[PDB]
Amino acid sequence: DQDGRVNRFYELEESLTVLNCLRTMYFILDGQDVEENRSEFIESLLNWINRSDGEPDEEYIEQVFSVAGKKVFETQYFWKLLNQLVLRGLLSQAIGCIERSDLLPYLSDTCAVSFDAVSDSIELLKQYPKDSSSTFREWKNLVLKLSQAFGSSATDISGELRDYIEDFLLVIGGNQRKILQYSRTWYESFCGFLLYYIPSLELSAEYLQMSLEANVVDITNDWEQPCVDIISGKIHSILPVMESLDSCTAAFTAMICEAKGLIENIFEGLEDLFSYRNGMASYMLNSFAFELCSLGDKELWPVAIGLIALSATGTRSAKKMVIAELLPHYP
Amino acid sequence: LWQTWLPNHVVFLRLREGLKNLLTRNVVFGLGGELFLWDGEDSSFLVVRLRGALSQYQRLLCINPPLFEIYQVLLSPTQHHVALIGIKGLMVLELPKRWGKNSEFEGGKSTVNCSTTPVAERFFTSSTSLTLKHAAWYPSEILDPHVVLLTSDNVIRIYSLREPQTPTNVIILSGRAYTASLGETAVAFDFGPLAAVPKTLFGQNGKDEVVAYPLYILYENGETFLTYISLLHSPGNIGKLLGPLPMHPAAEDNYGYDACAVLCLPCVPNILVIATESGMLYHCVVLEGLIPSLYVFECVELELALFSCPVKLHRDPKCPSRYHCTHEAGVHSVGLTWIHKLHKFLGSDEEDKDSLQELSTEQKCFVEHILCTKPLRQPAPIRGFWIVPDILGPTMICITSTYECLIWP
Amino acid sequence: MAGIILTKVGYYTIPSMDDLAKITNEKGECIVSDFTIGRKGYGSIYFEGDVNLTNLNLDDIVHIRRKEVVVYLDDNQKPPVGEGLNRKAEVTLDGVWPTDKTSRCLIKSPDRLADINYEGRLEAVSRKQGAQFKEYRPETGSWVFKVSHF
Repeated sequence: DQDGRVNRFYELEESLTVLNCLRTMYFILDGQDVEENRSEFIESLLNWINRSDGEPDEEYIEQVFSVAGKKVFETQYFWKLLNQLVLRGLLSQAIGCIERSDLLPYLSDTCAVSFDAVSDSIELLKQYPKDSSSTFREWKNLVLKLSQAFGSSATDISGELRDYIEDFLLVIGGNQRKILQYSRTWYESFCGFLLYYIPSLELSAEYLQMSLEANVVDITNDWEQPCVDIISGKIHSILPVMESLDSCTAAFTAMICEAKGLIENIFEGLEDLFSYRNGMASYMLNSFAFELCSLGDKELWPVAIGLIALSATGTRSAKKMVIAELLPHYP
Repeated sequence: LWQTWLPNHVVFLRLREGLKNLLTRNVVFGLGGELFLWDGEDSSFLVVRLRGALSQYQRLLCINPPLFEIYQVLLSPTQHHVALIGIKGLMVLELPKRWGKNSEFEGGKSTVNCSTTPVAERFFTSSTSLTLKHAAWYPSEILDPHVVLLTSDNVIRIYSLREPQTPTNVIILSGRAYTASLGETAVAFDFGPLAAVPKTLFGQNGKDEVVAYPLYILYENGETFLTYISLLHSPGNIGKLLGPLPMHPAAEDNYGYDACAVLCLPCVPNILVIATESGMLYHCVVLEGLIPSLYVFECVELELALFSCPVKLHRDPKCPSRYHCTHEAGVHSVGLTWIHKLHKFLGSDEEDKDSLQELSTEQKCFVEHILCTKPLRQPAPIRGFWIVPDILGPTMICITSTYECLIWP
Repeated sequence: MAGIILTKVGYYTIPSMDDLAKITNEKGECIVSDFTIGRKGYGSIYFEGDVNLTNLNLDDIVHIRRKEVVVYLDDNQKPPVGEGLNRKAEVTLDGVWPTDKTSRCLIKSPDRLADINYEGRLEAVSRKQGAQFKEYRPETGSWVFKVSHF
């Protein structure tokens, strides 16, 4: 909102995406599986995914709801954009795009059979479980039943719309092959896998792999690779880069990573703090403090001194000395 | 398209006018392009052809009708028999043969007689207070049809239609008394998908692999048990019952009590849905151990997605990751979008639990209230639920308490 | 003894069987108020008011088990309501605790039992069987409830 340069906005959002992913993977279940707390997890995941990138941007919704050379909405585009919405948990929008063209039209008229499918499917979508891993167990049941029933039945529709409805039901049922097929980016795949196939992080290792086989990591943005790293276990070695994006964020990030116990002081030995002797987090925080001292903003000086004072490591006398040297510069 | 004209078919007027004249009810099943509706007042099926007129239907009569009320109807795996399931008995109906260009039963006669056979008739008359809690077919599509009955004595018995009065297998799971362990009794069960298991699992030898089906058993107090069933190799009296399966992670409320329904989604590792009367749905990953355990990946509260009613769970014929829930407020669809992320190698050690936990924090199932039956005065449960499987889009049929035929989408 | 039979190990009466003998009158009738029959470590049954224990085979009538109790095994040999031991009574069952579904251990901690409101669960378990919950004591898992008859 208040800006000359928006580059800072972009970088800060990227930092946010990567942090959302980190929370979703290590800051909700505490090493357990999704059953431990289905509600919170799916909430964060669904959040992480729909803040990473903008698409499907409504500037693209109308993009196809406008393009013709075909009868109404029934080309690879409408469906790709319907499945995309489903894979990202965007069920509301998904439903909307259906009640947009041929829910009742072409179907309620042409084929009464597939109309019931396309309809109570939208019903199941209307009630995708987000709190009970039991309700989901039963949900996938009704979905697989629907997909089998439709699977072998009255084909009173076009050759293409037939499959176009089957695929939609497969994706909703969790068919791996399909979830990969209609995915534009690896994180769409990964998200889908967790939402419709099996909601277990014990398979994330495999999910990510399949996802990356379908769509490679897009080096356009700086958040994707870090997210891949998070998901795949190697959290570390991100502090220096984040320190390059913004010293502050990096500092507190290292701090909470120490709080979680994801990084610790391996050192085991020289009467002072600003070193490798203490944590990597202690180091980054103290560094930030010192950096704040030259900023000349008296509002942050309390933050600087407080940061140093609360530093979980270092003798009271060492801190005494540091404050003894910094304070005289207070503006 | 039948999705348009089916709600106006006369069979629903007939059934509706039969009203004016506990197990959860499901009076409908589908087969081919036909819909079968149980008419309780006449003890017969009304058959409507969906594929290939509003007044046309066939009546399939029971040569020997059941005298107990039929709550549920259940087509067999081979699709030649229908289980007529009540609280006070179970009867199996043999479907007649089809012929004629329209593949109507017995050439399109208005009325067709069907042979029936009662099952376990002794147990329901000898012990007057003995009731049926749950029933299903043995899943095989190759062997002779076998029905599986869970009765109020906390015993599961399996019957071949060739000897419908003598169990082939009994599973003792272990009212005159006042008791505090009132919930230590089975309320439901469900078979998992086909599995190959070592023949040594049943006490025989050869290091050879045989067909078996996992049988998951749900107690009222929420405890779950597991045993593998092989009609050929299982002993007459099955005692290798595993459980109660430990439920992880530890929950402050101990996952409550009052469990009423269970569903095994057809995936590997198996995933159980456990429903409670309060509207809680638990999605449990079955982790291999010799006793396996459950990891509650997530929980869904239907009371929030809109509550003290029985909940009924339905599999989806298309996707193993979706199931449906029916109750006094209507129908919910649940999509477990995370099923496909779990690989077949998963185990029950600590690092696997931590991975499942981490995954559950970034994954959530999709729950949607697709049909609302809430009244204006006392709510009534539905009488029928069926998903017509068409590859071009599943069509759902829901028969209300007043025999209104709702179709979705 | 003048009529009453009780020999199963662990069982007892208040007043004791010996005391009941001396209470028997000239014509051989044993009438006592506020009689209790129990089984050490499993529970007891308190019958408020006067009851006629004369020639009652308590071994065949009363059965106290873990989390369970039976009075008169079959309905045919049961007297009408208000007579014999088929009457108002207060039942106490000991060692009544829920099981942790994760560890499979019994939950005996009062704070943990308050967390899951086991007391409310026992109120429901009582009503569903036609009884009125009275109280629950965690330290011993004692579930006390009143019954109108057996």
